Amino acid sequence: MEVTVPATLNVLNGSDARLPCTFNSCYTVNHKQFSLNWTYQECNNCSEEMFLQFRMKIINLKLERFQDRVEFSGNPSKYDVSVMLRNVQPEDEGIYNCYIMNPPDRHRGHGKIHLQVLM
Amino acid sequence: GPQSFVHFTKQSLALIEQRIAERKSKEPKPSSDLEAGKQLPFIYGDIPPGMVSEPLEDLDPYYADKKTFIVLNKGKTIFRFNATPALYMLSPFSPLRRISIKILVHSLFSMLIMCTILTNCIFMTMNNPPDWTKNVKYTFTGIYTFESLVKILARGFCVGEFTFLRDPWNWLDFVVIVFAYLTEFVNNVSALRTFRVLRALKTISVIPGLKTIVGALIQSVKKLSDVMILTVFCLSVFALIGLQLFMGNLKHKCFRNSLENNETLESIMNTLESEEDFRKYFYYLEGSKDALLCGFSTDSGQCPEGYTCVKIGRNPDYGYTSFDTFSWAFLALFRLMTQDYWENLYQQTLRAAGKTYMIFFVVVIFLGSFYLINLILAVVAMAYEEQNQANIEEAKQKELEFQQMLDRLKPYWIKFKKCIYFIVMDPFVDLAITICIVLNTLFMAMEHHPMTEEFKNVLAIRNLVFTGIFAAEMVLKLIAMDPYEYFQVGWNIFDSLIVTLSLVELFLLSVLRSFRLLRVFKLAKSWPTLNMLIKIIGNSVGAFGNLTLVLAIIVFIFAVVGMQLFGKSYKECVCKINDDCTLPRWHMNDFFHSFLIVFRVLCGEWIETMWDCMEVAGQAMCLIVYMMVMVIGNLVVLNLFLALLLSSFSSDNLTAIEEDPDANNLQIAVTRIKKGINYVKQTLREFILKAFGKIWWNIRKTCYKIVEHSWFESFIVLMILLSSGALAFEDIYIERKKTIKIILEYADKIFTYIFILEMLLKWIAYGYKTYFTNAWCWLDFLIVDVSLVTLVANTLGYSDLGPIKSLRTLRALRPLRALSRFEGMRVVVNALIGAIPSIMNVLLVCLIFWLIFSIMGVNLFAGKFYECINTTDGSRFPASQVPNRSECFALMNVSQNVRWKNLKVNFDNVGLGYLSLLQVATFKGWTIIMYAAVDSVNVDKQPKYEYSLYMYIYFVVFIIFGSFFTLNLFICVIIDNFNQQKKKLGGQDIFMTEEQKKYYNAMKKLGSKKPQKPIPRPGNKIQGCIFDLVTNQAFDISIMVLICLNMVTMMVEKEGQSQHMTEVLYWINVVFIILFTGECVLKLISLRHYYFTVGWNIFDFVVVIISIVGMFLADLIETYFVSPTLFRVIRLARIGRILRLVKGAKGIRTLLFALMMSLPALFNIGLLLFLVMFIYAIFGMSNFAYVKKEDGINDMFNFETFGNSMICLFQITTSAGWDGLLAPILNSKPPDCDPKKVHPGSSVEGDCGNPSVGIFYFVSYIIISFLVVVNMYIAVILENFSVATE
Amino acid sequence: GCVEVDSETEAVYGMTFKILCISCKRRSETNAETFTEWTFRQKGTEEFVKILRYENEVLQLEEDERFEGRVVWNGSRGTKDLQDLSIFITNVTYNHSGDYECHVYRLLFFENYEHNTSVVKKIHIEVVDKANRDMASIVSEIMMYVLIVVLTIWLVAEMIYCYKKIAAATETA
Ligand SMILES: *[C@@H]1O[C@H](CO)[C@@H](O[C@@H]2O[C@H](CO)[C@@H](O)[C@H](O)[C@H]2NC(C)=O)[C@H](O)[C@H]1NC(C)=O
Ligand SMILES: *[C@@H]1O[C@H](CO)[C@@H](O[C@@H]2O[C@H](CO)[C@@H](O)[C@H](O)[C@H]2NC(C)=O)[C@H](O)[C@H]1NC(C)=O
Ligand SMILES: *[C@@H]1O[C@H](CO)[C@@H](O)[C@H](O)[C@H]1NC(C)=O
Ligand SMILES: *[C@@H]1O[C@H](CO)[C@@H](O)[C@H](O)[C@H]1NC(C)=O
Ligand SMILES: *[C@@H]1O[C@H](CO)[C@@H](O)[C@H](O)[C@H]1NC(C)=O
Ligand SMILES: *[C@@H]1O[C@H](CO)[C@@H](O)[C@H](O)[C@H]1NC(C)=O
Repeated sequence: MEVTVPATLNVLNGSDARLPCTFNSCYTVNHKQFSLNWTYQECNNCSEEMFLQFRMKIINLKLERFQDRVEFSGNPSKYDVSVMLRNVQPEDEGIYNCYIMNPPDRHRGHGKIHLQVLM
Repeated sequence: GPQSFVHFTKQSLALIEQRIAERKSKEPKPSSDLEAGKQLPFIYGDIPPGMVSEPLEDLDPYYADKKTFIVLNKGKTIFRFNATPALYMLSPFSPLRRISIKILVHSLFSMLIMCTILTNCIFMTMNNPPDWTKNVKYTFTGIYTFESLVKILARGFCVGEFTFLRDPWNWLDFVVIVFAYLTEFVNNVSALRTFRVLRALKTISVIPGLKTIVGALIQSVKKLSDVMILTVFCLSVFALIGLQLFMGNLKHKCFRNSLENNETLESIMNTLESEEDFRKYFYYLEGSKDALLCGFSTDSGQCPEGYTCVKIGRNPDYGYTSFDTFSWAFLALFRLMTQDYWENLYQQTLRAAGKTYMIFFVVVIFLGSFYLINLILAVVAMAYEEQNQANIEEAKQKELEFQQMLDRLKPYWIKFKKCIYFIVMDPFVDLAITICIVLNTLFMAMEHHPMTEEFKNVLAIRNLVFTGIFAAEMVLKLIAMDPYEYFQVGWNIFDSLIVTLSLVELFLLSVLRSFRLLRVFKLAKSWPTLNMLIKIIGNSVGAFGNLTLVLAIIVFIFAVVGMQLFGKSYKECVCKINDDCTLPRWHMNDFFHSFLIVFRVLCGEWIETMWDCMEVAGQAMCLIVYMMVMVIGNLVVLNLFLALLLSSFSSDNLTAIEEDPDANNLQIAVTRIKKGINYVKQTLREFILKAFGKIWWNIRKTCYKIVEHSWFESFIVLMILLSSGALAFEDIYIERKKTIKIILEYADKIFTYIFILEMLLKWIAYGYKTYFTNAWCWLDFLIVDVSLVTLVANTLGYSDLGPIKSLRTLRALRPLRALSRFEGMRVVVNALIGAIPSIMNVLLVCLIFWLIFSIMGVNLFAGKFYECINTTDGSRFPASQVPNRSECFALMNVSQNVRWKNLKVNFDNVGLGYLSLLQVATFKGWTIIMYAAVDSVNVDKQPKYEYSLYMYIYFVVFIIFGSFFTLNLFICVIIDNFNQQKKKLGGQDIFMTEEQKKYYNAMKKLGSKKPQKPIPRPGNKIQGCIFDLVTNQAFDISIMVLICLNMVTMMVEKEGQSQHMTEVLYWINVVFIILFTGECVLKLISLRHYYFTVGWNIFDFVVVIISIVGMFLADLIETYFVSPTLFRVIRLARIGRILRLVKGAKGIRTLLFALMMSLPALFNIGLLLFLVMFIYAIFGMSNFAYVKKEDGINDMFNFETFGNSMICLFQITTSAGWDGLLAPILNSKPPDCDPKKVHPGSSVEGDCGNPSVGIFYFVSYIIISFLVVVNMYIAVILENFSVATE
Repeated sequence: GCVEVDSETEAVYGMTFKILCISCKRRSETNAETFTEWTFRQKGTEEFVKILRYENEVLQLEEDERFEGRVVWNGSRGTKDLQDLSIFITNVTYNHSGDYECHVYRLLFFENYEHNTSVVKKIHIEVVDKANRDMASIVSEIMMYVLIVVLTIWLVAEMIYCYKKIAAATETA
C-alpha cells in the first residue's frame, strides 16, 4: 500500500489547505474493515495526537484548536482520503500523519506531510 | 576477370555518376550470391591484404551503375554501402569513415555486442536490482549508443536507397535507444521497463544464422490462414451450441430451505459477502472454494436433503468458467479444443445440466480438439516438408555448379605395451566390460527406501569394485594405445569423463552417485535403436541447433516479460488468490517461477495459472500474454519436433553405410561362440552316440456347408450381442431387478449351450488341425471353455471357492468374440498387431531410458516424501513443530488425527519410480509429486515449503528428455512401420474393408466434376430477368453477408438479457427467416425443376424448412405445455442457417472434404475403441464398484453402473485425469481404507481396492488408448497429405 | 454404498424372516443421526401399533405378545448414521402376517443448520405353510428348457435337410 502525499505543504494564512492522503490498494476497499487513522504531531519530541478516524463512519473528535475547522473531504471508495483545513492560522504549522489500514491487505500504509504557513 | 580487385577511388565516382547521366537522358537483377552477409565467390580467389577492410568496387552489374561500394573482411563476408557523403556531410573518403568502417566490420565488435547482450539478459532477470545496477544500466546505454553511432556514421539515417533505417532489425535499435532516452529523463506504470526486454531480441541478429530460422518460421505460419479460419469458425459454432444449451446452468447452487427470520432469496443474496457467509447459506462441499453445482433433473447432481436447486450466484472458477455469454463460451470451447484441464469442465457441466449431455463433449472432443489439432499438425508439417525440399533442391544445385565451374577452369615399455594392447583384445574384453555395465545398473536398480544396513553395505562395495574394473580398463587402455589417440575416440571421450567423475565420488556430487548410470549408453554400439536415440538427441544441439536456440531465447523472453508485467501484481494483489495471504505455489514473482509458468504453458496446463493471473492483474493483459505464449511456443516446439522427426525418417541415411559395417563385437564374438556352440553340438552329440466308411466324409461336407451359411454367421453375431448386453445389466442395482436377474441367469446357460454347440460344429467342419491353427478360433475356444468351467462349478457347489469366484470376474471377456466377425474391427486389429514388433523395440528403449531416470530419482528422493498431516483439516503440520518422525510420533501419542503419511505414488522404490514418471510424463497428477519433491528435506525429516526448490529442474530435464525425445522416437518408428506396411500391401489403405474401399473410391470420384450442366436461360422474359438477377456474381455475396449478420445476431445473446432485447432479437430473427425463405423461393422461380440438381441447393431448402418449423414448434411448446429443455434443443435448429456459410468459403470446403473422405477409417477405429471401452467398463463394474469415494471417484463419476463407468472411461481415453481415479483404487490397508464395511442392502463387504489390479487396469488402458488414438492420428494426417497432393 | 431394495413378502411358516427397510441419504457424505420405529397392522384389523424402536444402539421393544421374543436387530450396527434399518423375525408365525411399515427420522447435520426429515416405507407380509417358487423362475425354467430343446431341433433338422442335399450331391457324384 503505497501512500501518495506531498512531503512539504505551504499554504497561505487564512486560506484553505488541501491535505491529500491517497493510496493504491489492489483490494476493493470495504467499509466494514477499512480504517483511517488521522494524527498530527508538531515537533518530533512532542507527542502525536489523533483528530479523525474511520471505523464504520467518519468520526471527528472535535479537538481544541482543531475545533470546527476540520471535516473529511474525501471518499474512501475511490482511494481518496483527503482532508481540508479551513482558514489556516500560524498555529497548525506542523507535521501531519495519515495512517491507513485496508484489510485484507496486511501492510499498514503511512503518509507523512509537513504543513507550513506563509504570512 | 578474377583479379578485378582495385581500391575504391574518386575517378571511379567521377565515373559512377558518368553513366547515370545519360541513362536519364535516353527516355537485370542483382546476383543472388553477393548480397550482404554472405560469402564472396571462390572463383575470385584470395583478397590481397592491402585491401582487407577497404572499400571495394561493386562487382554486381545491376548495382554497378548505381552509387555504391562493397566492403569485405577477413571472413570474406560482403558489406555493401552507398558512396554518398554521410548525411550529405562526410564524403566516403574522409578518414573518420575509414576507421569507422574498419571498426564496423571487426569480428571482435560482434563478440563485444554478443557479450553485452548476454550480460544485459543476466541482469534483466534479477527481480530486485540493487544500487550498482543503475550505474551498469548507464554503461549499457552507452555501449548501445556507441554501436548505433558507428553504423549511422557510415550507414546514414538519410535516404540514399541504403541506410540505417532500411534494414528491418535496426528499427528495434531505434525503439530501444529512444525508450532509453525518454525514461531516463521523463521518469504505463505497469509496463515501464518491459521494452528493455526488446533488446534481448537483438540476439536474433547478432548471433548468426537465426535470421534464416525466424524467416522460415514466419514462412511456415503463412499457410495457416485456412486452418485458423476454420478453427475460429468451428469454435464459434460450438460456442453458439454450448451457449444455447447451458446458458446459466453453472450458476445452479444448492440453497437452504429453512430460511430463518422471514427472508427471501433476494433479501439475503444482496446482503451476503464472505466465503464464510455464503457457506452459511449454500452447500459447499468440504474444502472447496466454490459451491456445488446441482440440477433439476434425474440425471443431475443432487442436493443434500434440505437444500433445493436455484440459479442464483456467481459462476465457478472465480467467474471465468461459464457458457453465459459468447465470450466465456468461446474461452471454454478453447480450453476444450486444447484439452487443457477439461476434466472440470466435463464434470461441472454434467453435474449441473444432467449426465446425458455427455454427447456434447463426445462430439467436441472428437470433432474439435482431435480434428483441429490434427489439421494444424498436418498443415505445419506440409509447409515445413516443402521448405526442406526447397533447401535440398538448392543444395545439390549449388554443389553441381561449383564442381563444373572448377572443372572448366582447369624399449622394454614397448614390449609390455604391445603385450597389454594384445590383452585389450577387442572380441572379448569389451563384452566383459558391457556385462559389468549391465550388472552395475541392475545393481543400482535394487535401491529402495527401507534398506537393511548390510544391504547398503553390499551395494557400496559392489559399486566400488565396478568402478575399479572400469577405471582399470581405462588406464589399461590409456597406457597401451597411444595416448594422443586415446582421447581421439568419442566413446573414449565419454568414458573418460565418466571415469573421472567416478573417481570424484570416490574422493567424495551428491547427485553424481547417480551419474554412473550414463555408462548405460555404451550399449548403443550394438543396439541400433539406442543409436537412433543418441542421433536424435545429437541433432538437438547439432544441426538443428539454431532452432533450439530460438526456442531458448523465446522462452527466456516470455519469462522476463511475464515477470516484469506481473511480478509485483502477484505480490500486492495476492490475498485474493490465497486465503493465507501468501504467494501461491505457481506464480510469476521471480524469474525462476516465471520460467516455470512459461514452461507449463508450453506443456499445455495453461488455465489455472491464467485464472490466478486474471484475478490478480487484470483480464486484458493476462489473456494477451498467455495467448501469445501459447501460440508462439506451440509453433516453435512443433517446428523443432517436426524438424528432428523428418530428419529421422530418411535424411539420417540413404543406406550409405551398412548395419555395423566394421565387424561389430556382437558379430565377431558370436562367431567365436559359434565355433564353440557347434563344437558343443558336433562333439558331445557324437560322443553320446559313441558312448551309447465315407459316411463321415458326407456328414463332414454337410456340417461344413452349414457353417459358412450366412444365416449361421448372423445368428452367432446376434448371440454375441445378446451375451454382451446381458453382461451390461449386472450393476450394483441388480439386487432390485429380480426377474431380470433370473432371466439373465438362465440366458447364461442358453448362450453357453449355443456357443458349445458352435465349437462342436466348428470342430467337425474344420477338424482339430485347421480349427486349432487359427488364432481367433483359439480365443473363442478359451472363452467357451472358461464359460463351461464356470457352469460346472456352480452345479457342484464349489462355487464358493475363490478361484471360481475369481473366474467369474473373467466373464467380462465375452465381448471379445465380437472381434472376428465385423471385418472392419478385424482389419484394424490385424494392422495394429502387424506393427507390434517395432513397438517392442521402442518400448524397450524408452523403458531403459526411463530406468536411468527412475534410478536417478530413487537416489535423490526416496523416502523423503513422508509428512505428518492432520486429518481434520488435511494440512501439513508446520515444520517448526513436528520437526521429524520422532516428534511426529510423540505428537501422535499425545493427540489424535495425525498420521505420518506417505504419498502413495512416490519414489521409494524403482517400480514406484516408473509409476511416478508415467504420471509426470503425461502431465496428469504430476503437480502433487513435484510439490512434494521440492519440499524434501531428508528421511525421517518433515518437509519444508520449497526447501529444495531447485529440484523442479529434475522434472524439467525429465520432460524434455524422456517425454519429448522418446515420443519423437515412437512417432518416427510408427510412421516407418505404417509406410512399411502400406508398401507391403502395395500401398493400399490399411484400415478399410473391401466394401469400404469401393465406396471410398466412389466418394473420391464425386469431388471431381469441375464442369456442370448448361442451366439455359428459361423462356419467359420476366422470369428470365429473375434468372440473371439471381445468378449475379454479387447476389450470393449479399446473401453471405446477410448470413454473417445473422451469425452476429445469434452471438449478441447473453444470460440475463432484458425482456425487451429478447424480443428485439426475436424479430430480427424472424425477419432474417422471412428474408431467407424469400430468397429461396426466388431460387425456385428461375431453376424450374432444376433447383434440386446440385446438392448444396437441397441443403439450403432443408435449412429453410427446419428453420420455419423450429420457430413454429418453439412457439407452440411455449404456449401450450411447459418444456425448457425441449425448447432449447429444438431452438438450436436455427444454427442451420449458419452452417451454409461454408458454401462460399473455399478453403474450408476442401478441409471438410478431407474429413468426410477420412470418415470410414475413423469409424472402424471407433468401433474397436468402443469394444475396448466396453470390456474395460465391465471390468470396472465388477472390480471397483465399492471403492471409497475419494478423488476422481465421486458420487456421479464412479464405477457403480454402466453409465458412470462408461463416462469415466471416456474421460480417461483422452488420458484426462486418470491419476484421480487411480488414487482410491491404490489404497488397500487400514487406515487408508476399511475391508469389513457392509454396504447397505448388498453383500460385498470391502471398501478399499486392490492396488495390483488397479495399476494393471489403468496403465493398460492408457497405453491401449494411446496406440488406437495414434492410429486415428495417422489416418487423419495421411488423408490430409494425400488429398492436398492435387 | 447403499442400494434401496424392497423386502420379500412371503414368510414361510416356522422358519426365520428378514424384513428389509433400506434408506440411503441423497448425498452420501452428509452426516446424520437416524433413529427408526416400526409399525404393524395385523391382517384383518384396522390400526398400526408400534413394535420396535431402534435408536443409539438399543432395540427397545414395545411389549406385544406376538413379537415379544422373536425380533432381533439386523440393521446397520453401531453407528448413528443408520441407513439400513431392517429387522429379523426369528420364528415366523401366522400372527405375524400383516402390513408393517417403518419410519426413519434423520437429522442431517449440515454447515450451520440441521434439518430433521422423515421417510416412511411400507411392506406387506404373508405367511405360508411352504415356499412357492417365484413365478419368474418357473416361467423361465420352462423357458430355457423350451428354447434349448427347440433350437437343437432347428439345428438337427437342418442338418438332415442338408445331408439330404449332400446326399443329392453324392447322387450326382
Ligand atoms: C487438527 O485440526 C483441527 C481443525 O482445526 C484442530 O482442531 C481445532 O483446534 C482449535 C484449537 O486451537 C479449535 O479452536 C477448533 O475449534 C478445532 N476444530 C475442530 C474441528 O475441532 C486440531 O487442533 C488440529 N490438531 C492439532 C494436533 O493441531
Ligand atoms: C527430532 O527433532 C527434535 C527437535 O527438537 C530433537 O529433539 C530435541 O533434541 C534437542 C537436542 O538434543 C534437545 O532439546 C532434546 O533432546 C529434544 N527436544 C525435544 C523438544 O524433543 C531430536 O533430537 C530430533 N532428532 C531425531 C531423533 O530425529
Ligand atoms: C415478514 O417480512 C415482511 C417484510 O416485507 C413483513 O411485512 C411481514 O410482516 C413479516 N412477517 C412476519 C410474520 O414477521
Ligand atoms: C504414550 O505415552 C505414554 C506416557 O506415559 C506411554 O506410557 C506410552 O507408552 C506411549 N505410547 C503409547 C502407544 O501409549
Ligand atoms: C418355532 O418354535 C417352535 C416351538 O414353539 C419350535 O418347535 C420350532 O423349532 C421353532 N422354529 C424355529 C425356526 O425357531
Ligand atoms: C424430529 O426429531 C424428533 C426427535 O428429536 C422426533 O421425535 C421427530 O419425529 C422428528 N420429526 C421429523 C420431521 O422427523
